[PDB]
Amino acid sequence: TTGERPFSDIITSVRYWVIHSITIPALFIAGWLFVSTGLAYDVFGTPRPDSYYAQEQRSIPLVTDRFEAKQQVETFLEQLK
Amino acid sequence: GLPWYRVHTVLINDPGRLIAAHLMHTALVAGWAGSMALYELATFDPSDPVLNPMWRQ
Amino acid sequence: SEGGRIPLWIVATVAGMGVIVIVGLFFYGAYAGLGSSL
Amino acid sequence: KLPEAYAIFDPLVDVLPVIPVLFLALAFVWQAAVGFR
Amino acid sequence: ATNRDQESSGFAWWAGNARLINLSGKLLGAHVAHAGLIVFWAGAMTLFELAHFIPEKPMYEQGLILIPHIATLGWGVGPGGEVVDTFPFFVVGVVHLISSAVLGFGGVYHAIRGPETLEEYSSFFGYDWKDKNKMTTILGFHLIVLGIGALLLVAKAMFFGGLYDTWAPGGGDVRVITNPTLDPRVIFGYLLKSPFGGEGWIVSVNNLEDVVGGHIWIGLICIAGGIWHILTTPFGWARRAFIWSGEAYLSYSLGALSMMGFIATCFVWFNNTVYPSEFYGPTGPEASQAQAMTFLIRDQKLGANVGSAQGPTGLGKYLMRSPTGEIIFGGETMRFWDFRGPWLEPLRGPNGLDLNKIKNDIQPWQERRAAEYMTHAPLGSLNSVGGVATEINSVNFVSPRSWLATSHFVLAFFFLVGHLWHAGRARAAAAGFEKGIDRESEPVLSMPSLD
Amino acid sequence: ANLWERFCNWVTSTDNRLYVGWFGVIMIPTLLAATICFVIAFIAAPPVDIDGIREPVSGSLLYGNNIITGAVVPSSNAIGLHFYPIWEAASLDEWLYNGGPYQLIIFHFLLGASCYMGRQWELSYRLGMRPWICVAYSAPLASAFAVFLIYPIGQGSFSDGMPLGISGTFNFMIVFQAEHNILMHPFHQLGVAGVFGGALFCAMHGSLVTSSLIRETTETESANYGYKFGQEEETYNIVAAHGYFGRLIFQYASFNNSRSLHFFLAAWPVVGVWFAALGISTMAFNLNGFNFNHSVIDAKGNVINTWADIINRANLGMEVMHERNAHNFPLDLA
Amino acid sequence: DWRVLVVLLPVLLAAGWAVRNILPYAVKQV
Amino acid sequence: SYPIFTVRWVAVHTLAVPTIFFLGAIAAMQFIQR
Amino acid sequence: RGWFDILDDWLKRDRFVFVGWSGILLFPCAYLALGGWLTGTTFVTSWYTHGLASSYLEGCNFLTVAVSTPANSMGHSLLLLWGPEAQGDFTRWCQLGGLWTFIALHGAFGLIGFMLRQFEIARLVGVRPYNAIAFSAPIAVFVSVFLIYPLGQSSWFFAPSFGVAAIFRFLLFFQGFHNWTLNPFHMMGVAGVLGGALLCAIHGATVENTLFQDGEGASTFRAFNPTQAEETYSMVTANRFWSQIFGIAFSNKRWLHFFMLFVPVTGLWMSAIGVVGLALNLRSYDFISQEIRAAEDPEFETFYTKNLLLNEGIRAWMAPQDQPHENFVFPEEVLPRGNAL
Ligand code: CLA
Ligand code: CLA
Ligand code: CLA
Ligand code: CLA
Ligand code: CLA
Ligand SMILES: CC1=C(/C=C/C(C)=C/C=C/C(C)=C/C=C/C=C(C)/C=C/C=C(C)/C=C/C2=C(C)CCCC2(C)C)C(C)(C)CCC1
Ligand SMILES: CC1=C(/C=C/C(C)=C/C=C/C(C)=C/C=C/C=C(C)/C=C/C=C(C)/C=C/C2=C(C)CCCC2(C)C)C(C)(C)CCC1
Ligand SMILES: CC1=C(/C=C/C(C)=C/C=C/C(C)=C/C=C/C=C(C)/C=C/C=C(C)/C=C/C2=C(C)CCCC2(C)C)C(C)(C)CCC1
Ligand SMILES: CC1=C(/C=C/C(C)=C/C=C/C(C)=C/C=C/C=C(C)/C=C/C=C(C)/C=C/C2=C(C)CCCC2(C)C)C(C)(C)CCC1
Ligand code: OEX
Ligand SMILES: [Ca+2]
Ligand SMILES: [Ca+2]
Ligand SMILES: [Cl-]
Ligand SMILES: [Cl-]
Ligand SMILES: [Fe+2]
Ligand SMILES: [Mg+2]
Repeated sequence: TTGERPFSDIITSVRYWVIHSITIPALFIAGWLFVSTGLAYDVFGTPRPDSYYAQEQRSIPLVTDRFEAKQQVETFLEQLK
Repeated sequence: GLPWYRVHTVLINDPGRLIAAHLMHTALVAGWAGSMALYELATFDPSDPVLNPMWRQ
Repeated sequence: SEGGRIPLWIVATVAGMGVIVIVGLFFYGAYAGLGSSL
Repeated sequence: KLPEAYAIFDPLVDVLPVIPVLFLALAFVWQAAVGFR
Repeated sequence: ATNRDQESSGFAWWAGNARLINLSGKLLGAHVAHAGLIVFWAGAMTLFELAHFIPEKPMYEQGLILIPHIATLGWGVGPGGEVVDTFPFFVVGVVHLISSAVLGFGGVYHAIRGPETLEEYSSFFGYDWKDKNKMTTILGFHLIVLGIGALLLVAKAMFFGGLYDTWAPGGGDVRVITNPTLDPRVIFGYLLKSPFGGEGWIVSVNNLEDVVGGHIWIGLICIAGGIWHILTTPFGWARRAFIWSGEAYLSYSLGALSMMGFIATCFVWFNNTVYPSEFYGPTGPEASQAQAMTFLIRDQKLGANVGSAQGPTGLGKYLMRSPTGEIIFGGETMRFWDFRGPWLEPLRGPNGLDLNKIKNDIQPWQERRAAEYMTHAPLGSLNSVGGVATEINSVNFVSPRSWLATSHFVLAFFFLVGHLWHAGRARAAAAGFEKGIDRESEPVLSMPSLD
Repeated sequence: ANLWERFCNWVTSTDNRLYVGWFGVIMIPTLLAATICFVIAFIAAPPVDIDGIREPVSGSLLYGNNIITGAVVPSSNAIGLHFYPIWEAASLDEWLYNGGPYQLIIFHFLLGASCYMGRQWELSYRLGMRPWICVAYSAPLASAFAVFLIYPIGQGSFSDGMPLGISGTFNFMIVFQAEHNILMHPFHQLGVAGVFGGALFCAMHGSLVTSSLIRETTETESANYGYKFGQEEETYNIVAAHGYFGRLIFQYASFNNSRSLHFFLAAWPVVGVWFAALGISTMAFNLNGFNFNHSVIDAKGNVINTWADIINRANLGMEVMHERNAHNFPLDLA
Repeated sequence: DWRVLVVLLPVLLAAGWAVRNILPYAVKQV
Repeated sequence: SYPIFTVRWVAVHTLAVPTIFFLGAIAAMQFIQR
Repeated sequence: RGWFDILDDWLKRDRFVFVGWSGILLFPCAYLALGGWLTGTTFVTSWYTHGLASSYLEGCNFLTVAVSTPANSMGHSLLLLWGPEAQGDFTRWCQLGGLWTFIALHGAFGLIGFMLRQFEIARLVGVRPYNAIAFSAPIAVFVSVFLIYPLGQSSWFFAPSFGVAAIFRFLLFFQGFHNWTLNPFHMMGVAGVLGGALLCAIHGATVENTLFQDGEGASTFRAFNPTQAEETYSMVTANRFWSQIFGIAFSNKRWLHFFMLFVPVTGLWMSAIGVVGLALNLRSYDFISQEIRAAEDPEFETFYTKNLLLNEGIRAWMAPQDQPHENFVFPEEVLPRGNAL
């Protein structure tokens, strides 16, 4: 052994489950809402199903300039009106 | 005895002979340089640096 | 609280069933909504 | 489809074929309960 | 709790069922309960299929494997294999499901409540693995039972409706078998055919008379052998040749089951008589051929002379010769010229595909059938996307022929592995070194050096 | 003792430099025949019409190949799954044109190797060993069966069996990818985990044991001389190696049981390769890799490509190019 | 942004809860 | 007799916390429609 | 015993997870590479770099998610969050493929950290550092494939993208464009990996089947004691068995295990060398004699020429979607195709 309490002990303790029957669902719900609120989309810049193309466009908004790449992506985004 | 991949370890505590082996290595490398330059000279065509420079040859 | 109260076999069973439920959900999602090809 | 009268049991019927697999899983629960002696 | 931990049994939990080896009552329980599992799956899976069943779609568009088995026996279908009544399916499913309750009941009883060993209870039901007599007697019983089963297939075929016959004159249909093939020349003739192309061993059976007659032969043979093993005990040569122990017997049966699994794989993959393509979909050969036929028909309608059309390779684009001269379909399907099916045979003459028959006699139903079979070839993805591996999602289809063939190859294989495992172990244990080498009696140490 | 008894005793003798045995009785002639025919064919066989379209492919050294390009070429698509022994040909010249050597070699080899497995069982028995080395060998053998026998049966022709050669092997893999998307098949993936994993664990075991070798030698000699064949004492400190690995990850991720450990070392690659073989064997019946072609779709219905769709493009290249004169109709159905 | 509060309110309530429940043993440890 | 907040505790939670959050997210994703 | 030595004391405490000086490099980098990959494959797109969906959020599954390489226009930019491309914007950074370089770089320093860990622990426990040494092969593979290879090419774009399907595409690209299977260094890698798997299998199976009976159990695992001095299986019986089966057999245990180290490690190193070649397009693509013969003689066919036709198909059919920065438009009529297909 190396001093820490056995996991067998911890995960079968009543206290562990009093704590984690709160903390685990809380997290799960936090992640759930992170998606369902739409926040994920905006944090990582990921297209929603209606934001990949404008209505009649069919050209991928591929980044083509290294240093003004950012302004390129911003332009691609504005192009969705 | 020493395994084949260890024969050179005999130089570890013999500074003189280690220097000798390094001298031999350096001789071989210099000899390579000279030889290689001679071969290139015996094959290099200097007549057209424009469309037949050294890197084409 | 004291360790050993909840039997390890129940914990393993519950945990297992939970794993089966969440992966079940994901395989359901292969046929529904995004990624479903429909 | 099933005869109309048994329509009520359609969800049950959807689940039944997987019941055999449960037995395999049960063998393990059982073993866990006797500590894999 | 007798023999239910490693210290007492010798066996770890993961080899736990090996604790049942000389506990005949509990082992009886495991077996009856397992039988219950099997019958349970049969019934439940049947009712599931029936619930998911649309009678005007082909079965093979609907992931069915058991309803096709029932339909092949003539139950529930009419001409062309059209579903005319689902009720027999329902009956088959329900009755299997009800029976599985009985079997599970007896299983659980013998398993955890009944006598753990049977020998002190009944000298009839008790048994010693080493008792060659009793072993051959139980074997005998079960051979009689099997023979009875095969005879039940015969009885269905001859006296209770008949079987579905894809080769029935005028179109596939349920037909009563009135003149089964009883000639041993034919029946065992099948057994002595090459398993190779154009021959196909027993997989080549292509008419219901040979099937019914074959099952008559098998029924008699099995009942006979069963009685014979009841009344006899193994001979000297047999005694010397075999390992006589539970694990040995298990190993023999595992070898046999492996063999049967491979056979069933080839059967469902090639044979379209006991696996009518109406129910199981076209075989691979069948569908490839069907494509050739389809385009011969298209192009000939457009005015092409298919007999004389020369393909890019110099071989005919539509028609060419087999290595023995027969006229056969061209392109890659040249490999499949051993294919035979009721929709193509009207175009076949003594020299193979008949060019006059091809020019004049192709009926619309043949075109239809070839288009269907061509567009339901047994190709598809693991997530049941129908078509070649490069096809886009759209068609939800994987042929039952693929499902059955692949599943049973896997099972046959792992069962061969199991046979090597338990055979090797049975040998070692019977010889007494399954647990390892005696340090004080290492045999190699008593042997002369190799060099 | 009679002559047959003597003969049996020699056959099963634990003292022959190479064990013969009863499996050996079948193994030795079949493997010799397959070997000899393979060497001669590889050196001197004429071009073979593999795809039955009168387009002979040259496999041997004398006919324009090197070690890398050369092969014994599979029998003709016209033959299909027909048995094509030498005596079925009108002449050796025909036999050779149609790729008879291939069938002779793979049949003799498959029989011979199956017997090699059986022979591993047999010797293990004669020597008083436990019997399952042959079960380990069942995995590479099953693989061989998959690519030489089962896939041809499924596809209805030995012309689609694996070629006996290096580049031919690659041909087989590429066409297999094209027609089955084998990369996206979980059994091939398990097979990869089997061989990557086996490689990993081989290096790991080797390095741990080597790392904990007990000092028995000087620096001027090989550490190997510290072990003597047959010595009863273990030659490495397994407690030390376990202390190391256990601390490298955590304790309960390490094996303290050498038997358990070696059993793992056997089971992981063997099971993985079993799944590789079952993969080839089930793709033999066209149950293919996962198809997620056009699986992601935007709100209008535009296809949004994933890496799966790029894979599919590559597969298309292979599909349209392979066997460029053999297809007359739009669907490649075998 | 309200969605960050809505989403990370479960997390901070979990942490607050467990801090409340483990506080005496944590103080005893520290 | 036993400590609660060890190095092991940390490691365990740096892995376990984000995992449960992520699985909540992915769960949610299963009901997204185009 | 000043601050440095006290710190050393704490770093080397025998706890459930050993930390060590090497832990300081290893844990943050390993954690950030794993986190980067999970973050990316759960939430991040590849629309703006590849025109691909690559995350769970977009509907991909475990087989098809990936953290994709940056756009070819990025070149070999470190693509730091604070760099001139993202300029501190986390979202744009994700959209430009910052996660790829994040994962590749933190991953590389993580592998460094891990091998340092192998050294440190081996030195603490008093064993020879052959595990670290063996781990140099994983390092060579990672550095050659994820760093050197794209650094030789136009940009990070042509590095492998971190994902299952993505890796598959990497394989297929290397076949089509490099004829990588024809490369003798790849071939040696294959020999090393398969020979490694074989050695794993055969050694494990052999030990398990030449065990001494050291207990009464029919399940024979408990009949071993980690402290026992005796060999648990018979090397002599094993030797005779393989000698009679295969002709040759191991007789030296130390050599056996060294060999087990040597085969896969060497193999992976050769594969690495080959990939370093492929970085410059220095391929083993053709056999010149083959091409001269086949170009002059339209009846000369081998599996070598067959596979090149396959490659040509791969190139033409995958290039336009796989290489979008090139704006390839290949009209139908120029696509290479066999009859009918
Ligand atoms: C088809 C699969 C199958 C079957 C039929 C069996 C059967 C058996 N096992 Mg095996 N076993 C299996 C798979 C199976 N096993 C698997 C997968 C493992 C690995 C986990 C094992 C590991 C194992 C070990 C280590 C041992 C056994 C033992 C046994 C025997 C006694 C069990 C007992 O008395 O426990 C008592 C169990 C209970 C009291 C709980 C209730 C169990 C019942 C059967 C549940 C019934 C459920 C069912 C739905 C009820 C329907 C009723 C309805 C008809 C009215 C029994 C014959 C033991 C043995 O051999 O003893 C001699 C033993 O030691 N098994
Ligand atoms: C009629 C078929 C049959 C029967 C009655 C037996 C019976 C036996 N086997 Mg054998 N065996 C068989 C086929 C069979 N085997 C096959 C086909 C193989 C090849 C895999 C083996 C390989 C094998 C080995 C290596 C060993 C045995 C052993 C045994 C003995 C103990 C078994 C046990 O308790 O496992 C308990 C059950 C388990 C631990 C569960 C197994 C879990 C499997 C692998 C999961 C399979 C996945 C499933 C099919 C699908 C996924 C479902 C999931 C998602 C829920 C027992 C006599 C042991 C022995 O030697 O006894 C002397 C032993 O060591 N068998
Ligand atoms: C299938 C194999 C099988 C075998 C070999 C046995 C053997 C035994 N059982 Mg068990 N049992 C079984 C299955 C089996 N049973 C099933 C399926 C059930 C659920 C009904 C039971 C429920 C059960 C109970 C409650 C008891 C037994 C008892 C016994 C013992 C006394 C038998 C006797 O004298 O009956 C005499 C035989 C008859 C009176 C004639 C039987 C008529 C049969 C059933 C007609 C059908 C025949 C036909 C072939 C069935 C086909 C089924 C197939 C389609 C699936 C004997 C060891 C007794 C025991 O163990 O005492 C300690 C006992 O109390 N059994
Ligand atoms: C469940 C099926 C079954 C099983 C397991 C047995 C088992 C046995 N039988 Mg029995 N038998 C059976 C059904 C069965 N029988 C039936 C249905 C009949 C009526 C036909 C018989 C008639 C019978 C007789 C007359 C005798 C036996 C005997 C025996 C014993 C030794 C047999 C032997 O060594 O086989 C191994 C087989 C051989 C050694 C034969 C030659 C081996 C070659 C190489 C076989 C090659 C076949 C090939 C692989 C198959 C491919 C297909 C082929 C048709 C081309 C053994 C206990 C003998 C005995 O001892 O009785 C007390 C005996 O004299 N049986
Ligand atoms: C004889 C075996 C067999 C065959 C050929 C089929 C075939 C089919 N089933 Mg059925 N079914 C079976 C057994 C079988 N099933 C069993 C045992 C169950 C209970 C779980 C079911 C319950 C069931 C349901 C509820 C449904 C089907 C459906 C289907 C159809 C679609 C299949 C599919 O998409 O699978 C997907 C493929 C997989 C899930 C891959 C499984 C891979 C396995 C786990 C690998 C196992 C390897 C080995 C055994 C492990 C050993 C370990 C080793 C170390 C020894 C197809 C016709 C569907 C249908 O369309 O009905 C109309 C459907 O809805 N089946
Ligand atoms: C004595 C004398 C002299 C002389 C000298 C001389 C004459 C010298 C020479 C020298 C030389 C002349 C040298 C040379 C050398 C060389 C070398 C050293 C080389 C090496 C090589 C290598 C090593 C290679 C390798 C390889 C290969 C082969 C393949 C590919 C890969 C590689 C690249 C790796 C004089 C008079 C002057 C003076 C004094 C006296
Ligand atoms: C021994 C053992 C075991 C096993 C067991 C088993 C395997 C059992 C089985 C059992 C069984 C095998 C059971 C069965 C049951 C069944 C039932 C109970 C059923 C019922 C049915 C019903 C109720 C029906 C109904 C209906 C109708 C009638 C109509 C239609 C619809 C419906 C469906 C509704 C284990 C492993 C656990 C472990 C321990 C030992
Ligand atoms: C139903 C049917 C049929 C028929 C069938 C039959 C008639 C069958 C028979 C079958 C038979 C008749 C079988 C047999 C088999 C046999 C076997 C499979 C054997 C085995 C053997 C063994 C295994 C042995 C071994 C050994 C050796 C070799 C040496 C010494 C040692 C020992 C003894 C181990 C047909 C097709 C017409 C049609 C369809 C339906
Ligand atoms: C990137 C980045 C970062 C980081 C972040 C992190 C660190 C994250 C982490 C994250 C994480 C850490 C996540 C996790 C997740 C997890 C998951 C999502 C899982 C899942 C699982 C599953 C799904 C399972 C499955 C399975 C298996 C595997 C086998 C067995 C069976 C089963 C099926 C159950 C920072 C801020 C620095 C900066 C910026 C960038
Ligand atoms: O032969 Mn060799 O490769 Ca099996 O798919 Mn069909 O055929 Mn041919 O094409 Mn694709
Ligand atoms: Ca008897
Ligand atoms: Ca919408
Ligand atoms: Cl064609
Ligand atoms: Cl090709
Ligand atoms: Fe070892
Ligand atoms: Mg979805």
